[PDB]
Amino acid sequence: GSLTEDGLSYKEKFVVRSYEVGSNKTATVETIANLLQEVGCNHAQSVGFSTDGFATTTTMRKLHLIWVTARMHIEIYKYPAWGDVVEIETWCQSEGRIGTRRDWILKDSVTGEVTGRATSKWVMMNQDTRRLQKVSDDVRDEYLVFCPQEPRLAFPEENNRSLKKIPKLEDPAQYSMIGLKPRRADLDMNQHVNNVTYIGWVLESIPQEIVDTHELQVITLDYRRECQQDDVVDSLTTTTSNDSQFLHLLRLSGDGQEINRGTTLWRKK
Amino acid sequence: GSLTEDGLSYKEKFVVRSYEVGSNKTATVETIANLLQEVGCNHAQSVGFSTDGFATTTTMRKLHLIWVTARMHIEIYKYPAWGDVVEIETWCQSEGRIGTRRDWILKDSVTGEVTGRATSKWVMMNQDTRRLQKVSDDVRDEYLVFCPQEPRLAFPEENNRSLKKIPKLEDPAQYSMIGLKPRRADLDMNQHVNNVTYIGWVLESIPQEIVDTHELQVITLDYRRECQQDDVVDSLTTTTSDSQFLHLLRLSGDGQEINRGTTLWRKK
Ligand SMILES: NNC(=O)c1ccc(O)cc1
Ligand SMILES: NNC(=O)c1ccc(O)cc1
Repeated sequence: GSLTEDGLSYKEKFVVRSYEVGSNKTATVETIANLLQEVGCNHAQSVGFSTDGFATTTTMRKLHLIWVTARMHIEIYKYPAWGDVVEIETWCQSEGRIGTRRDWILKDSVTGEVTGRATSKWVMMNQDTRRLQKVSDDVRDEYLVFCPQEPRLAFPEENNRSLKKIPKLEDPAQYSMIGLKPRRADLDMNQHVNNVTYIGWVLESIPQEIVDTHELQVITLDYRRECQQDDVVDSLTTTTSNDSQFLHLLRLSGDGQEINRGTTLWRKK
Repeated sequence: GSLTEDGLSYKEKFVVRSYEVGSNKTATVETIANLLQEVGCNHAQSVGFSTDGFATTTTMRKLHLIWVTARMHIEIYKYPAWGDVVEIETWCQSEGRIGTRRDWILKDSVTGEVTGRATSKWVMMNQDTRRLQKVSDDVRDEYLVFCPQEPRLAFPEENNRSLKKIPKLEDPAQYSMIGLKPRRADLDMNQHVNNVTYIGWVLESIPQEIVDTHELQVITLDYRRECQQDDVVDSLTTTTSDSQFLHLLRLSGDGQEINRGTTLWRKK
């Protein structure tokens, strides 16, 4: 992997592995989401960030502040086949005092064709109290030197699906998968549930018949609260619609506290 | 990745990823087991095998015969850190009419030092009936051309750990993790539970205090029956001692055994 010529974006190639693919011998959306996370990490390391925290500046480490994902939005036109090389380009942008955005473009390394794109919204939070906060001028100044100054968006369109508000699924859900719990492989290097695990859990309540006859085109996921290593989750799904659309909700099995909400768009194969 | 000069083994380098590491920022044993599986696949592809079955020769495809893992044995001296390059060499050997063996050697690409080793036993099974009855004659001649003729073993020592019989854990277990179920990410390209998932499930019943203060050195796992996509598994563990443990995975309902194993851990 490497920073581009101007040092404002980062590119990395990956060979799709045998265990990374589903029934059609192409990479799963969870494999894609792990690769986006990996290229994000390699970009932060290349521009000087420490191994103590992801994209945490010197002032953030001094204040015990971290970046946390608020939303992930991925659109795939073609999933790379087993053995294929996919090239991913990533970059960051400041969004005033709201937080930061990380965008990605996925390409077929042989044809140069764009096969997918993704965007994510990150908010600042105190690591100890879990209280969200706006980005201070000192922090904004320390990371602006690594971001393009003019806007560069993966999703430019005037009213695009990446910024649409997601409603809360009402009981009863059409489909559900109950009692989902993380194992040690679902945790990251800090013993927190990996953000990609939540995508897998959302998709668990999609019926097998949709999975077998449709291709997942778009997934938008809002992150509200964390699943702890000892928590149990229920995944709920209701059809909202050639194309199939679904509304999703992940909540704690006991009290029913929301942890995530999302939408998926699928097209017939 | 590439076949070596003689074409009797295969080597491949991997850069350890951020999501592949645990709390000490080194690769998990499940990441290692996935890499062993990946280098095994790339080796089979490089010597001419097709994409519809792992190491299935022409006669095997005609008879609906597949290779299935009977046992996996892994020993790690040092887990590679996040960002490090690990080089893995793999090769296969025929074991008469019993089945086949696949061995691996893991090395630090910078120092050339051996950091781990693994060995696995594979048996033939009819894919439709699930009957183990495995033969040799035509099949053994079709794959012998890709194996070293003289024995080459990752675990040479006579009466070593990789070939030791594992007893069945007796109730009550000291520790347990109940109601484990696979999700779609646990399945392979054929909608079967990935062999590495079983390693994760075995390790789930090891207490967090052992995981936090010890390093996993050795794991030996016997595969007896598969967990289906709609099955539920209970993971049981009892200390038999360095710390040593005896393991059992069984279906949550009837208690049918799916796996048995042992782990050896050293204090950090
Ligand atoms: N592209 N589809 C996928 O990767 C997918 C992943 C997990 C599911 O439970 C369903 C679908
Ligand atoms: N080296 N340790 C490991 O990779 C490990 C993996 C999963 C566990 O539940 C416990 C330990």
